[PDB]
Parts: sequence; structure tokens; C-alpha cells
Amino acid sequence: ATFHWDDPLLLDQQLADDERMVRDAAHAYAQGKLAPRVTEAFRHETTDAAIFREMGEIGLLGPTIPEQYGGPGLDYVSYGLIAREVERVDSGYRSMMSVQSSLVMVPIFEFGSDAQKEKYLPKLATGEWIGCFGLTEPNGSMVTRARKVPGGYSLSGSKMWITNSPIADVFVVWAKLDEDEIRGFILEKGCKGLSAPAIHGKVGLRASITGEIVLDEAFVPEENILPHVKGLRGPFTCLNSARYGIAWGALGAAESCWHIARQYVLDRKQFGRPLAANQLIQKKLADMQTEITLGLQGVLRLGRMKDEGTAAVEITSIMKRNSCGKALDIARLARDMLGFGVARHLVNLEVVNTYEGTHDIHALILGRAQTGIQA
Amino acid sequence: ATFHWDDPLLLDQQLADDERMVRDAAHAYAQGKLAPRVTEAFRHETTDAAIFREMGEIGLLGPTIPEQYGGPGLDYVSYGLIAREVERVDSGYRSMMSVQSSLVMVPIFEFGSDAQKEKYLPKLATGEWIGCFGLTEPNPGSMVTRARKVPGGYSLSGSKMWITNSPIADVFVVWAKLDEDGRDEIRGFILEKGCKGLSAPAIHGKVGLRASITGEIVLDEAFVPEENILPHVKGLRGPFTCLNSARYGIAWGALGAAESCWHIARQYVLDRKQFGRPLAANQLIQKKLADMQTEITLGLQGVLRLGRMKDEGTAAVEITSIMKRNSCGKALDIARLARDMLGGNGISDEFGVARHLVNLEVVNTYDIHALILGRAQTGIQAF
Amino acid sequence: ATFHWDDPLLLDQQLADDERMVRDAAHAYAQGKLAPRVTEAFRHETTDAAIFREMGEIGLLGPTIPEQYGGPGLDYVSYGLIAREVERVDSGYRSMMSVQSSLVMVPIFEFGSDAQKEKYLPKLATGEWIGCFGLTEPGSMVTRARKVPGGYSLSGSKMWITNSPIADVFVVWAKLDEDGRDEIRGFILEKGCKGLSAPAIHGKVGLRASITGEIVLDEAFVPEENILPHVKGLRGPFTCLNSARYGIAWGALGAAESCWHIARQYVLDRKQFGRPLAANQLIQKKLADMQTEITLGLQGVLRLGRMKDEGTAAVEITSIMKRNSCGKALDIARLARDMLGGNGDEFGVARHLVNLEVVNTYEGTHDIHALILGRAQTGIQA
Amino acid sequence: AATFHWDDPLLLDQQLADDERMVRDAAHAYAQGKLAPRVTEAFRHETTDAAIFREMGEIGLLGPTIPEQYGGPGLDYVSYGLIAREVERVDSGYRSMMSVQSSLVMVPIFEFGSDAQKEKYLPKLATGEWIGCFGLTEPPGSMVTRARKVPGGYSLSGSKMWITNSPIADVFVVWAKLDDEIRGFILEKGCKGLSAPAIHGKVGLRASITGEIVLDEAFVPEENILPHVKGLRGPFTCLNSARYGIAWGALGAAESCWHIARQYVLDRKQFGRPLAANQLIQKKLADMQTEITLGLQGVLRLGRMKDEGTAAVEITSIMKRNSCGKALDIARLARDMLGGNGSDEFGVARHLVNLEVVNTYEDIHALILGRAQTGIQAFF
Ligand SMILES: OCc1cc(F)cc(F)c1
Repeated sequence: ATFHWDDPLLLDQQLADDERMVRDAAHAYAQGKLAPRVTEAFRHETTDAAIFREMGEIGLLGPTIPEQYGGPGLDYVSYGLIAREVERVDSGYRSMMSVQSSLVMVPIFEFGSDAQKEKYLPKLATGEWIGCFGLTEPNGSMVTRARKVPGGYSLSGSKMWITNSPIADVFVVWAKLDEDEIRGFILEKGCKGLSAPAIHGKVGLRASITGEIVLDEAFVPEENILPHVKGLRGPFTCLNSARYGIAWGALGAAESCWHIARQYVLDRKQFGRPLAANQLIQKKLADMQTEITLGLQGVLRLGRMKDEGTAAVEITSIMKRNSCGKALDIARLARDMLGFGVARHLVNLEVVNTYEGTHDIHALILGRAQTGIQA
Repeated sequence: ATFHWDDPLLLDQQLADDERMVRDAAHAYAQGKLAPRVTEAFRHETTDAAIFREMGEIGLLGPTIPEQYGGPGLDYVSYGLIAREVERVDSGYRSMMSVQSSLVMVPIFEFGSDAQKEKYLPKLATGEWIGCFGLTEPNPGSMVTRARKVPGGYSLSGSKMWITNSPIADVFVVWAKLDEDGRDEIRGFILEKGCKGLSAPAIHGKVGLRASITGEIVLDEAFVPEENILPHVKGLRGPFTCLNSARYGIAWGALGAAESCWHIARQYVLDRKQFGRPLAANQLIQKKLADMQTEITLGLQGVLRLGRMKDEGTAAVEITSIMKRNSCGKALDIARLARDMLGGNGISDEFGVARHLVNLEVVNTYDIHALILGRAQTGIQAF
Repeated sequence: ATFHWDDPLLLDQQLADDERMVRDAAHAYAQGKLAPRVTEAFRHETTDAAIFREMGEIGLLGPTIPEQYGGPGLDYVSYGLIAREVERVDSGYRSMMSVQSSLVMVPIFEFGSDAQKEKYLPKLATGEWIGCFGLTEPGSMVTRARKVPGGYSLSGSKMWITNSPIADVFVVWAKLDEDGRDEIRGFILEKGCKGLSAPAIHGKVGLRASITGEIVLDEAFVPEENILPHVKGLRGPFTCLNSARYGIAWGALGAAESCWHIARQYVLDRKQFGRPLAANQLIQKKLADMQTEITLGLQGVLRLGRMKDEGTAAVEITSIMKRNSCGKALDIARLARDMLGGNGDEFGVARHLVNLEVVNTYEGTHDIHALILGRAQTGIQA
Repeated sequence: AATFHWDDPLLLDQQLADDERMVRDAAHAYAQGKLAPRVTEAFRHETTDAAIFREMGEIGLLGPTIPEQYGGPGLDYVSYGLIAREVERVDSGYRSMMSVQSSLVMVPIFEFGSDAQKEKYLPKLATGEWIGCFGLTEPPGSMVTRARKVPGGYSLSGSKMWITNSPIADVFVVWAKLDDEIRGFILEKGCKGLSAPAIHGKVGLRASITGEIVLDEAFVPEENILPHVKGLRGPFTCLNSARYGIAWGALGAAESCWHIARQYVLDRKQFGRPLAANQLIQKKLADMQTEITLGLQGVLRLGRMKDEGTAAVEITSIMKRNSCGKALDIARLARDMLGGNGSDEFGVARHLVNLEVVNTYEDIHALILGRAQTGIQAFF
């Protein structure tokens, strides 16, 4: 009976062996390739699309996509472990990857035609083609609209804060159309009326490239609309999948913060003694450990529930709210101990925590589910 | 796949049918026998000794103690489940039970002689014998209750304070320093009701845990036969092994109390109206219920996992610190959150919360666990 | 220059000497007469009416009421200092005195006829007559005055009225019809005249040391000469509340000082690992937070008091101080309760704690003061 | 009924003497006029500018408590605070540059220096013609940096790290052990043995320049040792003065974050209303206004006390901890009210990172206050 400060509940022992190598894969990749890049990349907001090629080579894009389509046919827990390990380096990297996996690949696999699945998935899976997701507009009821035309759609609108957009080959875009239903459309790079100007001067997620998608009478052929989804269900299946992945990821960022802070305090001294000798510092460390340890249990359990089909979408709201909130708290706690990879993790998480608005959308999904009553 | 707001992670489906049965049985007893008693018992600080035989005859005392000695020989997860169903009603009753199991029966089963084990456990198991634990003094290693050697055994003088069960106890597990082979070490002694120089006056007018009887143990040259000393333990390890067992039970029990305050809070916001709309429609009210659900759900995954690890023998003692500190701290936050949601002033049943609140303020004092964790993380002691 | 840990900003020296003697008189009275009573009174929810004569005797009832009506003619700073000294012992008691001064004497003084003033204030000032105040029910109030022969008939029920079961004088706010138009008017009523009931409330979780009841109006008759003539609508009730709130703001800070002091003496006295608890860094941060919040909270009510004496204080300022004093007293009592072991004398803290939980939730659980303040900042009613 | 000022609930403005109010407006006109337009690029590219010293010197805002006699503007502590607050309202880096001159340079020359040193350094420090720095921190401790007697003065050897102003400073106030007490010395730029290497890539306080003071047998003349101080009393008096200014400044930053958050929820709509209409936003706004209003009274009261000589050193711990900690809370609260990522409102992201650093120079104040309350020391 031996104590592991860094893994108190021996998560290692709760993973399948299959799951444990996915994790180490993602780990070796993130540490070997992303850690040496991240500092200058964050600092200068530098576009590097190498992550796609690289991650695609080792089978980490579209983790839940079947082998039939070039995916690695893994389960949800593996998806989670992958995101955890990448965010352990940087939220911006994780972000790029959850765009490929949850925001582009998943809607094509789930909602697309045979022909669409065959054309896009395999190249997405290898990261030869990079994808982006256009739902968000400038300040789920969009004005971006598709109208029917000769064979057969024309899109006009704007989508703001689209990660990958300026380098994307493939575009999953959501617009209204009637016979008013929200629909998903597949556009490709270099297409008439489609542009994607980059955004610079970000405070957080500076290691990912972000842009808009500007659609000025952009022509989508009939064969490019997602056949098997209409309405909220489409965007929502995508966000639900991504929020799951962000819930594991945020914990990775938090672990980094905890380790850096722990190591900092071991190594530096005050009044002839390490900071670690300090009770206040020990309390803070105790809380980081605790919140992270519990969070991991929550996401592990949600992942198992997804895999066996026993998980309602509302669970994802618990884990995503919690994971981001506590990761943010932990980063701030770690920051106020130092006298700086932590500062990076901190502004990242500041963006990540408020991404889905400022009125705590998940607290409400959950309030409504407990009470029956909408806020 | 259906959402279960009251069990989001389907804890119910993470259990063996085995443990599920023990849970339901604990629940039926708590709700059928302890719920009716609780309001008056708490308001009037009433002594109900009859509770131990009730708990005992259905195998709630000494969950983990083997059948050889009258226990049900259940695993740690079952013990947890039992603690949680009882505290769901009141921390004071849980206190009664956690003392019997972890602080009386455990040191005996674990440290005592074969004669001691057969003498004491079976009666402690059925509840015929009420036990208690004498460790806290008026003002751990700096203990002052003294055992000195005499013909026929030992003679103990000293005082213990805040000992739950003592005024109604038949059996007393008492920790005292015995200087021997030179060496001054902590030893355990079993005493019995009626023994000369042992008195257990009761303490009344408690602020919390009023449904549970507490008093003192006053040792005045009380005679303990040489066959009433715990043969197999010396020093900190004795008292510690017991508290560690108790903290595990408390880590589960506290979550039951938090579930009640949550459940009460939720019902209250449904039934109340404000500005025509029910209280449930307010955004701030929904944050608070979300926070409550979150912390409870996660705290449960925490104690379940620790349970599995103890049954596997893979759990280190430090893990208990995290779970006890988290369960008690988060349950005390939830009680304060639910208490602040009620307007008015204690007439209503939904001021069951006020009782849970004050209980949880005692339990949270029975920071040190942060220090255990900080030390484990760093290798430097800061106590 | 020395440091007074118990009064870092030397509030003692920001007071005028007359103000200090007012403070010491309340402190002598509270430590003398209330301190010995409090545990049992709380423990057993007693009625103690004798406190009103006691406070009236030495002129602490309705401090700002002029001598011309039996008041001591003090300012708002002394009102505060008194409320602070009483609550230092117990919130329940401060409340009794709050009701008498802000919720009965003030309305009569600002809104009553000369006759009303001479009939009621002197007796309230001595404590001969005890008062209460009915506003809150189980703008959109439903308690009602019918105009009838010779005056009014009042019907409805007010709840949670401290002093009500032992009150001699009642100030009720009911709505009255005026040629179609409905407006809030204040009425004085006396004990025992037919139609009025004062049934106590029992088994309270906090403020147990203060007797509390309903007011029950079933067609209770009020004469014409008993309607408050010089106010209608919001001004009446609000002028009262805005005065009680000011005293509660000073009071809460008195309760918080008790918790602080008790906590500090408790950790100096208790030993763990052969050193006082006061030696731990986690303990010292908590004590620093208590010292800070109280010191700042005090500078705020002082400035409020002085602005009130100068007629420069806007009504919204009171919302700042009330919310802050109470909210921060609750935190401090919680921080102090969490530093103590044992399970009930240092346990004045448990008492303060449960008092401050009622006080902090008394005006609702929607944080009415944040809204007042948010509306004043942004212009927007939430 | 009197008028409510949401932005000055307790009418701080009214509590101020005539001259005090005038200084406030002076520093405000300067900060809004000269510093505001520079701050976004200065912070972004960590773009050193130093014309500020000479700018603030010219309107008499450097070394506020130094008497007119020595070229100072001869003002009280409240005025010092108000200045710090108007500058920090714009950026903590700028206040920091100004805190070093006033508190960490001109104060010790005035308190502990000879008539000669007072006549020579202060008039040019006051106008911002000479720029000062303060070398105390080492990579006290106790400090290692040592001074040694040599013909007609002292030879100094050692190192100071994280010295703000150092790579641009004309005058150095350095603390060394002399055999064995700590003393302060006035070094001049161009002294042999004095190197001041710059440091780049900070997270916060990016508007200010920081560097080292590497000393290698540096020669100080006899007439450049502070004759009137020995031991901790020297450094501590400087720090204690700087903390007082930091106490006001941090509330200036807290004010900006508050006003920015406020204006932001006015401007943005959600669900058909301004965000300012949400109950929870109102609570946050209330907290911001409460903590700022109360902190302002505390530092004002501390100002009056320091003026009248009744303020113990510990009160400064109270205010500095309160001001920095509450400022940071407020900047975190504002930051969290903002969606988006990188326009005007993200002036908040700047103030937050500044306050993160400012807050992190010294909890140590929690323990100063714990010991004064309990008689027991818990630093080590
Ligand atoms: O002391 C009882 C009380 C508390 C309060 F917050 C307002 C009020 F009007 C009366």
C-alpha cells in the first residue's frame, strides 16, 4: 500500500492496456514535439500546421472514427486521454485537434452521406486535410443563410472566431434553409465567395490560428449538404463531443500548473528554507491535488458511460463546467505562488472558460434538468 | 440514455448487487426508524440507547468485521454505503455507528488477543454491548493518561473529553501511556462498565450532534487486569489505525448529509414562488443547485474509488485524508449554501438543513489533512 | 507610534469624546446587564421585556430623537456606536432596540401629528411602552385599511415582527383606497384594543434571545387621530428601513468583533504539538482577514454616520454598508466557528453565527442591496 | 434626499483638502493626456520609454513628500497616494517607475543622507533629470553584496536582480554590508565597476524596464555613503513608503477594471437586454464598488495618520495586502465578465497581468499582521 502524490487514485490502474498506450502515444508526441515549439509559438502567434500532419501520422485525429474511414477506431476514454496530454502542453494545440475530431470529422461521420464519408474522413484522419467549424456568429439562432440555386445552394453570412479557418482545406458550416431549418454544408478551400482572413492580437490561445469564414454568395453543390441532420441536433452533437474532450483537456492544463507550482516551491527558498515548508503553500497544493483527482474520476466515468451508451448529454455539462472552472482556479492559485509557462496556461484557460458565453450556460442545462423549469 | 439528476454518474450501477442490498437495507432502517426520531431527539438531546441493538441485529455494526466474531464480514464499499444512509438522516447517529465499528471493534479485532476478540466482538456486533473510544483529553503524542504497572496488571488515571457513547457504554477502549522497558509508549486498554474508579459523566447542551450522547471518561486508579491490555500494538499506530478507519466512514457519511441538504434545497425552490415565477426559475438558484450536484457526484466517485482500493489493499493512508477533507468541506459548503437559500427562521421542516449544518460544523472539526497531503507531496513536514 | 491590533486605524480617536462616553455607557450596560443573561435567553428562547426600561433609563432608545420628546438628541454616529455595543453581546438584543428606535420612534417623529408625537415618544423613550412595526407579509402588499365611521378598519397579517408579542404600540403599514387610487399609509395602534393579535413565534433557529411574533389584524379599528398624517406611499416604510439598516450595519460589526476576539484568544490558549494554535500560518491568515474586514467595515460606517449628520448621505450608501457589514460578519463568524474545536463559552461564536445567518437572510435571499446598487450604477432594474 | 455618486459613493473628493484635489487633477491630466496614448504599444512590445520621469518631474509629481527646499513639491502623504492612483489608473508599470523614484530613491536620500547628498541628488531627481533605482533584492536574505574601505571611500562587490529602472538610471541607491551592518550608498552612472544589464520578456509590468546591478569592486567615495542609517531600518523605511503608494495605485487599477467591466455590460446585449440587467452581473458590480469604496477610505485614513505621525508600520501591511488582493479579485472578476479574445475591454487583460506581478512581490503581510496580533512569529 504505497502512496502516489501525483496519481492518488491510481488512474493508471483503471485504464485498459489499449487505453494506456493511446495515452503514452499522445504523451510522447506532446512532450517530444509540442513542448519545444510552444513558448515562441505562443509569444509570436505563429502559424504552424505541422501538428496536423504529425498527429495524423500517429493516429490521434478523429479518435472515435472507425478504421473503415481511416480513423483509429478508439473509444471515448482514449479521446479524453489524448486531449488531456495535448492540453498538458497548450490549450491552443488541444483546440486545433478538437476542431478536427469533434467539430469536423464527427459531423461528417454522423450526418454525412457514404460519398462524403469516403471523400473527407480518410484525408482528415491523416491530417492531410485540415478542417474548421463555422457556427458562432458576431454578437444558436444564426442569420447565415443558404438559399436554393441551380444544383444547388448559395451561402451568405459571417462566422467569427473560427479556429483553423485560415489554413483549412474543408469547412463544416451551419446555416438556415427551408421547405427554416439549420443545416450543415461542406465547403472546400479556394471556392468562389469563400474567404477566411486570420485574426491576430489574441490574449489567449495564441498558439492556435483563428479566423473568420466570410461567405459572400458562396456556392455549395447539392452533393455537399449533410443529408441526415436538421436543426439544433447537428451543431449540438458537435459541441457535446467537443465539450467532452475539453473536460479531459482542461485537467491536463491544470496538472501542468500543479506540477510547475509544486516544483517551484521545492526549489526556491525563503528565510533559509524552501517555500514548501510553508503551511499556506501546503494547503494550496492540497486543493490542486484534490480537485484534479476528483475531476479525473468524473471524466473517466463519463467516458465509460459514453462507450457503453449509458450517458445522457447532461453529464457532459457537469464535467465541462467543473473541469474548466477548477482548472482556471488552479491556474490562478499556481500563478499567485510564483515570484511562467503557468501564465500561458492561465490566459489560455481564461479564454477557454468563457468561450461558451458569460452566463454559465451549463449551470442552467443542469438547473433545468433537476427542476423541469427553464431559467 | 436517460439523465438521472439525482445520480448522474449512475453510482447505483457501479455497485455489486451485494453492496446494493446492504445499502437498501441501511436505507430502510434509517428512514423507517431513525427519521421519525430525529427532530425531537435533536431538539431535546435525547438518549436512545435502544438504537445499537437495532443497528446491530441487522449487521450495521462492524460492517467489515468477519463472521467468526459476529460481524457481517462486508467490504469497505458496503461500510461506506451504510455510513452514508445513516448520516443522510443525521451525523449524530452516524457518529454512534462509526464509533462502534471503526473505533471500538477495529482496534479489538486488529490489536487484541484471541480471548479479547471472542469476549467483546460478538456483543459489540449485535449491539448488546455499547463501546467507546478514549483518546481525546481536556487540552495525541503529548498524552497524559497514565498506565502504571501493579500486581495483577495496570492502574490508570487520567481524563478523556468528548467521548461519544461514554455515558451509555458497556465497553471502553482507552489509550494511555505505559512506561516499560524504560520506553514510554501509547497502549490500549479495555475497561468494562462498573469497574472501580471508572466514571462516565454525560455532557449536555451541545451545539452540534445533539442526537448523539457524549461524555467523559474519568480514570481514578482504575484497575485493569493484565488480560485487558491490547497485546499487539504500541504508539501512534494504534489510535491512528482506528481514526483512519473512522475517517473513511465519515468521508461517505458526510455526502449523505450533503445529499439531504441538496434534496431539501431543491424541493424548496420548486414549491416556493417569487415574482409569480417559482424560485426554481432564477439563474442564481440554478447555479447553486448545479454546484451542489457537481460536488456531490464527484465526492462519491472519490469515496467509491477509495473503497475499491481498500478492498484491494492498494489504498495508502493519505488518500483517506483527501476524501475526508473533501467530503466534510464540500458538505459543509453545501449545507451553508442551502441554509442561505431559505428565508424565514427555523419553523419549517426544511430547517432540517439547520440541524445538518450544525452537525457538519462539528464533524468538520473532528487543515491537518491538508498538511498530511502537503507533506506527502513535498517530503517536508509543516505541522 | 504604536500599533493597536484591536483598533488599527484608531477609530477610538476619530470619535468625539461625547461619542466615546456614549459608547462606553452602552458597553457598560451591555457587558453588565446583557452579557450574563445571553446564553440562557438564547438557549431557551426566553421573553425578557425588562431590557427596554433598562435602555431607556440611560437613554439608548431612539438616540436621534430630540430631548423635546424624551430622546437623548444624539447624532447618527452615536446611534451606531450603541448598536455596535449591544450586538457585540447579541444580535437579538440589538434588534429589540433597532425596532424601538428606527421602526417606531422615527416614523412617529417624522410622520406624526404633534399630538401623536407627545402621546407616544416620551413613553417609547423611557421604555415604559414597547414598540413594533408591521411592513412585511407572509408596493404589492395586501394588508388593507377600509375607511369607516370615525377612522379605519385594518385587516391583514404581518409576519416576523420582533417585539410584537409584548408590544404596547404598533406601527402598521396598510394600503388605503382614495377615489380609485391605492396608497400605503401608516397607522398607530395600541395593545389589546379588539381585532389585534400578537401571537409569538417559537423554535426559531436564530435571534432566539429576542421575542418575535406576527401581527394579526381582523377588522381592527383605528381612529382618525391614529393615522400618520405627513407621509404616504414609499417614503414612510423606506425612511424606517433605511434607518434600521444603518444601525444593523454598525451592529453586525460588533458581532464580528466578538467572533474575532474569541477566536484570537482561543488560538493563543490552545496548544498543538507543544505550540499554541496561534503559531500556525493558516490560523494567522484567518486572523488577518478578520482584522482587515472589520477595520475597513468600520471606516465605512463611520463615514456614513458623518455624512448622515451632515445631510450629505444618499440612501444608496446605506445599501453598501448594510450588505458589507452583514455579509462580512457572516464570513468572519464562519471563519471563527471553523477555528474552534469542542462542542459548546468560546461558543458565543455559534450563537453569533446563527444570528448572523438570520440577519443576512432577513430582507430576502435575492441580495436586495446588490440590486439597489447595480440599479444605481447602471440605471437598470435587474 | 442628497445625490448618489455611484462612482464616488462616500464622496472621497469632498474629504480632500484644496491642494490635494489640485494635485489629483494634475496627475490625471498628465496620465490621461500623456500615458494613456502610449500604453497599448508600450506594453505590447515591452517598449521602454523614460521621457516620463522628466515629464512627471516638470509638473512636480516625483518625490511628492520632499520639501520645496530640495526641489520637491513639498506635499503630504494623501497627495502621494492620489498621484500613484492616477498613474496606476493607466498602467502599473508607470506607477512602478514612479514608486522607485519617490519612495525607493528620494525618500532614503532625504531621510538618511547628508546635506551635501540632499543638495546634489534631490533637485535633479525631483525634475526627473536624473533617474533613480534601488538595489536591495539579490539573486534582506541576509544580503551578500559587501562594501570595503579603501583610500577615500569604498569598494563594493556583488549583485542585485529585478531592479526596476536600473538599465536607464543615472543614480543608484544600493544596500551593502559594511564591516557589520547594512548601509546604503549613492552610486552614479559611469562609475567604474558598476554594470546595469537589462532584462527582457516580462509577463506583467511590460511598460517598465528592469535589469540587474552587477557590482565589481565598484568605487564609492566617502561623501556617498548614507551617514544616518544602519541595519534593516534603511531598506524597510523605503519599502514601507513604496507599499503605501502601491496601496493607492492598486485601487486606481481596480477602478479602471471596474469602469471597463461596467461600460462593457452596458454596451453588450444578451437575450434581448444589456448584460447589465442580469442579477448576477449586478452582484459582481456591487462587490467591485464596495471593495473599492472601502479600500479608498482605508488608504485615506492611513494617509492622514502618516501626515500626523500616528501610524504604525503594520497598518501599511493591512492596506497593501487589502489593496493588492482586492484589486486582483476585481480584475479577475472583470476579465471573467468578458467574452471575446484580444479591443478596448482587454485593457482589462493588461491590468490583470500587472496586478498578478504587483501582488506577487510579497501573505507575508498576513504574517506581519498575525505576529502583531498573537505575539508569535510564523515566517519561519
Ligand atoms: O434585526 C432584524 C432585521 C434585520 C435586517 F437585515 C433588516 C431588518 F429590517 C430587521
